[PDB]
Amino acid sequence: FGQDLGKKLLEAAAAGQDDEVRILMANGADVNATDDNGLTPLHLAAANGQLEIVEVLLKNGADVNASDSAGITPLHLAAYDGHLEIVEVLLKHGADVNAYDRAGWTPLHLAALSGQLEIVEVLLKHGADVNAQDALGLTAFDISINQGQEDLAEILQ
Amino acid sequence: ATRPIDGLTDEGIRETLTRYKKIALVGASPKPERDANIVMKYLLEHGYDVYPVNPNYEEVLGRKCYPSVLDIPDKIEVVDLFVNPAKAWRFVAYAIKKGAKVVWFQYNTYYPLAARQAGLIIVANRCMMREHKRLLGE
Ligand SMILES: CC(C)(COP(=O)(O)OP(=O)(O)OC[C@H]1O[C@@H](n2cnc3c(N)ncnc32)[C@H](O)[C@@H]1OP(=O)(O)O)[C@@H](O)C(=O)NCCC(=O)NCCS
Repeated sequence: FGQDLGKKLLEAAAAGQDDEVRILMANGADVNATDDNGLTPLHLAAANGQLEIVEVLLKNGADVNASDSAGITPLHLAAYDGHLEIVEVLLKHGADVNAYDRAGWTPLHLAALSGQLEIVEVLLKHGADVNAQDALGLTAFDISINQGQEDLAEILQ
Repeated sequence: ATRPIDGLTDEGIRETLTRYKKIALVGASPKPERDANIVMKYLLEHGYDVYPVNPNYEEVLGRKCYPSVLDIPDKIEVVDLFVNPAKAWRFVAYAIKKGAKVVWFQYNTYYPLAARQAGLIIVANRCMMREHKRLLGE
C-alpha cells in the first residue's frame, strides 16, 4: 500500500530520520509522493533544515522544483527558515532561483522578510531578480527598508 | 532567535491570555517528544478550555480530539498552532470561518502567506506557556 508508505516517507523526512527514510525508500515508497495539498518529502526536509535527507532525496531523483497548490517550492521554505547549506545544495541541483508563490513572492522576497544576510548573498550570486515584484508591486528592497535594516536594502539595490 | 515576529506589546499579550479561555490546539499529540504535549498539559493546568485538533487521534490527554477546527462544538477564541511552516498558514482561513479572534504561531511554524490572509489578530514566534509564565505566573 503505497499511500501508507508515502505518508510514512513524508513524516520521516520532516522528522529528520535518516535510518527510516532509508527503509521506506529501499522498500518501495515514492520519493515524489504528496499530501492533500501537494507537499513532497523535499518541501518538509528543506523547511525543517534536514540537510543529509535533502541530499538523499535528490540523489534518488526527487523533483527539485516541485510546487504546492499555493505555488510554494523547497527553495521558498529553505530561504524563509534560514537553512543556508540547504539553499547551497538546492541551487546546485537546479532550483529555480526566481519562482513565485501565490502571494507573488520569490525566495529573495522571502530571505528579506526574515532578514537572512548570508542567504540574500547566495541568491544574488545565482541570478535572483532584484526587481521582481509581488502582488502588491513591492520588491525585496522595499521590504527590508520597511523593516529597517538599511544594510540589507543596501545590498539588495 | 526567540524574537517576536508580531509587533504586539505585552499589554496586548496579557489581554488575549486574560480575556480568552477557549483554545483550539492544532498538532496535538501524546508523544512527549512533541512540544505540543507539554504545552497542552500546562494550559489545561492553568484554567484554559483546551480542545485538541489532530485527525491522527480520536483522543489526547484525556480529551476528545477533533479531525479539524470546524469540528469543535462550542466557541473558540484562540487557535494555537503546532504544525510545519509549509502547513500552519492554512489555519488562518479556518479560524476566520470559525469566528476566532486570535491565531497563535508557536516557534518555527509561521510563513507570511498568513498576513496576506488576515478579526484577526496574529501572534507569531512565541509560546503560550512561556508568555503565561512570564506575565501571569505566581
Ligand atoms: C511544528 C513542529 C511540531 C514540527 O513539525 P513536523 O516535525 O514537521 O511534523 P508536522 O508539522 O507534520 O506535524 C506535527 C504534528 O501535528 C500533526 N499534524 C500533521 N498535520 C496535521 C493537520 N493538518 N492538522 C492537525 N494536526 C496535524 C501530526 O501528525 C503531529 O504529531 P504526531 O507526531 O504525534 O502525529 C515543531 O517545530 C514544533 O513543535 N514547533 C513549536 C515548538 C515550540 O513552540 N515550543 C515552545 C516551548 S515553551
